[PDB]
Amino acid sequence: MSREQIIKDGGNILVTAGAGSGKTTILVSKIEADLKENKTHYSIAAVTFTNKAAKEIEGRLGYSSRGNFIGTNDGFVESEIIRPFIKDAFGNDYPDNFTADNQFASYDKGLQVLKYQNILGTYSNPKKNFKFQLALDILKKSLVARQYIFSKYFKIFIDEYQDSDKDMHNLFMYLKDQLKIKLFIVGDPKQSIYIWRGAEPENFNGLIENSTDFNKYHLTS
Amino acid sequence: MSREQIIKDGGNILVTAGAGSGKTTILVSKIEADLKENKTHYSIAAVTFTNKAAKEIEGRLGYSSRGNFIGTNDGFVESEIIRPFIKDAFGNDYPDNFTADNQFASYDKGLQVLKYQNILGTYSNPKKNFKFQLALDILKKSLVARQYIFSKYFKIFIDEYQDSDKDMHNLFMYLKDQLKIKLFIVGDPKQSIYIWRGAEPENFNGLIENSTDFNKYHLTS
Amino acid sequence: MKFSNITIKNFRNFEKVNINLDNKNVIFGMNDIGKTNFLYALRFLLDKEIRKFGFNKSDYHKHDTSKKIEIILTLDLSNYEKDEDTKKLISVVKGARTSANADVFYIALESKYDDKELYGNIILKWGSELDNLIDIPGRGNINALDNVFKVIYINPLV
Amino acid sequence: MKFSNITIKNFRNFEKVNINLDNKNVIFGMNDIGKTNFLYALRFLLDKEIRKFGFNKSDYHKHDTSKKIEIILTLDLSNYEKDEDTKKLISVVKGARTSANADVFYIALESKYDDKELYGNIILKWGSELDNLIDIPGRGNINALDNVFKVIYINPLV
Repeated sequence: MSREQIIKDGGNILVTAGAGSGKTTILVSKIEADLKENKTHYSIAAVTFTNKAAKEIEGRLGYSSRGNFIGTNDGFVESEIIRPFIKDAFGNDYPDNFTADNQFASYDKGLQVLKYQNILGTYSNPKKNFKFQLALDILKKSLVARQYIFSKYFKIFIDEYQDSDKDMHNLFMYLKDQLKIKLFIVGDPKQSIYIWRGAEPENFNGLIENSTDFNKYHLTS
Repeated sequence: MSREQIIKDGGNILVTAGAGSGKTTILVSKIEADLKENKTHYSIAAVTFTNKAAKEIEGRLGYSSRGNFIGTNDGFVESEIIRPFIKDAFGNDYPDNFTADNQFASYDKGLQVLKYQNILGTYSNPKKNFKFQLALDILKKSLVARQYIFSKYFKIFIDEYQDSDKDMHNLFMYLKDQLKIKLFIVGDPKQSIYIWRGAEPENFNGLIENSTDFNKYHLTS
Repeated sequence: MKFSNITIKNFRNFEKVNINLDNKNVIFGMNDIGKTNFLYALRFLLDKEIRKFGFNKSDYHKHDTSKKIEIILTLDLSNYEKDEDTKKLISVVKGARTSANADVFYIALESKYDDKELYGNIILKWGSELDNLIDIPGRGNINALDNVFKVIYINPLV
Repeated sequence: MKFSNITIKNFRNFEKVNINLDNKNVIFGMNDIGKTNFLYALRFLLDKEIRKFGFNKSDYHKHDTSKKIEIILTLDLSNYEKDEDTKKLISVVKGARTSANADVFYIALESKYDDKELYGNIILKWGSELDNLIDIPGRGNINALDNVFKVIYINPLV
């Protein structure tokens, strides 16, 4: 079946797989194949939505001294973009300390909380994201941030793309286009029950029905 | 003169010395004598009011692997009492992260800032202290905090005692009485020009005119 | 104040061994290989000149480098009031203790093999709770645990 | 991309020496003692099996252990676009760089002697600004700088 046409493909890929297809198995197989094939210094990043899937993938992959990021997409920005390069973009007064109640409905108040209160902000409206817009803002203001992101990873694995806001799409597409980093997207179109958290199913469907540089496969197993 | 009667005395001491007496010289001499005499694992703590004096004493003393604290009295609490033992006294929700604009007029709102905002609080009224009351509160609720403080230091050197609030006096006297730690106090009675910062000259004068376990000396050089 | 127990897993010919201790200990027997490996495990845990090197492929049980080496030592801090060694330990440890567990302390060693670099790195932790341990801090080649313990090794030969 | 300079202070027979460099370097002369100490300083800065030990009392200039040993190396990162070693360095360094200083990097070594313990501890720092350097992170016996550089030492004898 098509499960052998994926491991042999290197580049941008989609996998439109429904429930019970075995997304985790193919994701782990592709990750292991990519790591075994490549002999350079580059790494991979696997971004999920829950800590359970992150820990499952961490356990399945094993142990290595190569630095690969496995975790949630909210931890990705905090660990890679915001915490290291916040002061290089805005200034030395902006703090890199935070332990995240104090949500608001404006972007400026988020920076105000992060600076004065010294705690990561949030939003009251679930249709807008503060983390993934601040991350993209930092990426466009810091040259060393973009340099590190380009020098670090050669592929990023994304799962459950249907439950993604517009800011997540913006950041991922910025990475794909402006920084020339490959993407591996897996998602079920009919699993948008998380729409109560601001999920936008239109992004995955638009990618499926309009993307020209994406290779598309479907799994019925 | 009396400068030789101080180095030979071990215990609680006062030095009522005016301006131009040479407080730094005698303080450094006493510190060096105490360190040379003692062959145990214990250390000393030198608390000042400015970073300039702290750095001067640090440079004069030199380098050692023995852990001695030289710095400001505001850094003393943060480094030794609050940051390590805040969660052992109140709970695991209280954070040990902070980078100190956000001053208020209540103690409970100070705790609320420290917890929700994740930044150290302050007070609008300069006659009351938030740091040195929280420190004493923690010391009375954590057994491991008191154990560490007793096991760590055998003498604490305090200078410019005239510019001390009531909370500073309370904490220092708690250390002196309940924990049985020696004190070395140096201060000029007629240098309370810092009263605009809540200084209470009554404490030093009361210690001079009422203390019975304190040895008192005066320097005219 | 008092040594209590030690556990060793996947280290040389030890697979899972749990030994109760005291301050004075005598080991005897006919194996003569486990007897030396016992003292080597103690040196690795507490000696910086031995731990300064790593673990080889022969240091793993059955030479199976896919397993993790654990060495954990337990102490009793009940006589803080009457002992001065409890204070020597407590003055370097500050925060890793809790009040509910003010009488027990743990010092652990962990190693996982790196197949690409062919090296076994050793990382030390202490804590009062065995399910919550943190790295022992240090700068450069020195450790916070090196400030407490002095290990004197005596052997008539070498 | 390119080695630029190295500074050595209070190390063996070096007191204050500043040498410009390139990728390929040849040292010659009649001293024959400074020539070996130059390579030893390079090994101490970049070799983990030599830095694994400390500094003795004979490693200090004039055997005066009250002075500090400094060894600082400078690099040029101007060809990030055309070089893949610049990326190898930049992927381990993240935050220690600033955008105003995106073309220069520093790696430093510092040692101060401990008279009580008779040991010289070595602590490493990098940074883009020479007035603001921070410790290289690491766990156990391993360092973040060990992930980049591989030092191969060749000698016909030993």
